[PDB]
Amino acid sequence: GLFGAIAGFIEGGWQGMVDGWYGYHHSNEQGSGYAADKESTQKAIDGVTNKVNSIIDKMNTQFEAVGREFNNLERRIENLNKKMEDGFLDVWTYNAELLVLMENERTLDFHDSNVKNLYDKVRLQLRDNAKELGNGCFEFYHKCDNECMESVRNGTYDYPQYSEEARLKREEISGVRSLV
Amino acid sequence: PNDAINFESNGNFIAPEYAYKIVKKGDSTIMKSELEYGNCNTKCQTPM
Ligand SMILES: *[C@@H]1O[C@H](CO)[C@@H](O[C@@H]2O[C@H](CO)[C@@H](O[C@@H]3O[C@H](CO)[C@@H](O)[C@H](O)[C@@H]3O)[C@H](O)[C@H]2NC(C)=O)[C@H](O)[C@H]1NC(C)=O
Repeated sequence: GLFGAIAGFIEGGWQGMVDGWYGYHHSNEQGSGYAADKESTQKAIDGVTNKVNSIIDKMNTQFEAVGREFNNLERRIENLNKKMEDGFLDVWTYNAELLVLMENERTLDFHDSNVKNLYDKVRLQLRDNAKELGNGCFEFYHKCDNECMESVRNGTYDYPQYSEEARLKREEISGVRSLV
Repeated sequence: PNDAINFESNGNFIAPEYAYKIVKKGDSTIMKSELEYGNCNTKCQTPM
């Protein structure tokens, strides 16, 4: 969409992810499998929920309605009465229809950042310890087990810890060693 | 209240026996449906 994640570089959603709206899949010597980022799926829901509750709270002071009755020779003030209600119900319909259509467009392009910005957090933590592969996905220079995945997932990876593991690899897939 | 109302006529006069005390005053409408009662209870009513 706007932010270019959903229906963007991350081509299509995973059906295998059921626990939540956004998450990580991994692969390593032991593991392989999905795991939703509940804490930020959770933050997203707090939003979309507030949004519904905001609209209900705007629609209790609409234009109200109770009834009135007219003589046969007052026909044209009957009309005026009718143009009125039918003016006001033309106007709250538009406001409803348009509010939904707009807040729908924003809600969809909200999810499209939720996902971009999740991708950017993983990125900023892992720097040149991992190779950004470009289809939504990173592969590591240092091997990184299930206990290290959580650390990425819960956002407390530790760059300096795997630095020389990683840069031994970078150093050699640069074939700079190939000179001896 | 405390107002008198004095009639006087020498013909063609249909007089009251009964009048009507406004006891409870509030909210309602003269709703214009053709359905008869269905023994339910709501908080929202519409002619359909
Ligand atoms: C229908 O009946 C009512 C109730 O009895 C009558 O109202 C009362 O009329 C008397 C006088 O006849 C009022 O007294 C007046 O009080 C003022 C000020 O306190 C005083 O200066 C006057 O000299 C006089 O006596 C009394 O207040 C009034 N009752 C109330 C509470 O409204 C009434 O006369 C009858 N309806 C009519 C006027 O056609």
